[PDB]
Amino acid sequence: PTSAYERGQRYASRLQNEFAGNISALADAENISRKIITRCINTAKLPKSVVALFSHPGELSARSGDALQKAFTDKEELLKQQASNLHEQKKAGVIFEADEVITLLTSVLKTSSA
Amino acid sequence: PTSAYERGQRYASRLQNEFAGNISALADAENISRKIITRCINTAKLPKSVVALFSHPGELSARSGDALQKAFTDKEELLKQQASNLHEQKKAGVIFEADEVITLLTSVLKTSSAS
DNA sequence: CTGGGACCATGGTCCCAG
DNA sequence: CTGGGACCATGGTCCCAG
Repeated sequence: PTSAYERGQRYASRLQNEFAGNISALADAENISRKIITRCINTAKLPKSVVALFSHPGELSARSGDALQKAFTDKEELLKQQASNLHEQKKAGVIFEADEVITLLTSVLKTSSA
Repeated sequence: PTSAYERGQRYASRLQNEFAGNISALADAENISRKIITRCINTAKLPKSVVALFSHPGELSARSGDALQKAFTDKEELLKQQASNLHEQKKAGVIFEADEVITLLTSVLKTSSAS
């Protein structure tokens, strides 16, 4: 298939041009729940580097991207920085995968694992 | 004695104006190794949010402050985050001393979180 | 000039063993 | 109780290589 990120970028544009920022419209157009369009679009709002943490962009779920996007709203810098962190780690041969990535990214905001 | 952090702010200024940014010049002036000036100054670069995690700024060594600074270079936000996270642990009465603080702060950069 | 690596003695702390 | 050995991070200093 095509990753959420991809789907997201596409939706986002049709949203902006073809439908003047009206979700419902785009949703009807694509014939799919509004939520989906939301999840994908928010996923595409994620910094390139974060997507880069995954072997294939398709490994970032519409659902996790969305969750991620929201969790880091007004914290893009933080996200970016913590991302390069994880990049440097796998640059050092460390190997995490999908589910582990999104969890690592998030740990930062949590007093818990932090 | 005065804290590395403090010393750092002093060295820092003297550097910018009084010596056109020549560590060597400053060093000779203060009659001390260059490295010391370096270390303290980098310590002073740390977010006041971090110095706060310590009972007294003197608890933060020139040495560790320096290491901390180099470690979080280009990652000041991340640092600040971890800082606040820690601020809460103690907000909740939790307590750790000097050494632990620096380890916890730095921990975010290591993989031991799961390995 | 500058940062980094190698070193150094110190204050200080643990803990083992008489 | 007491001394001593094993450690420790620190402030510092040298000196090499960009």
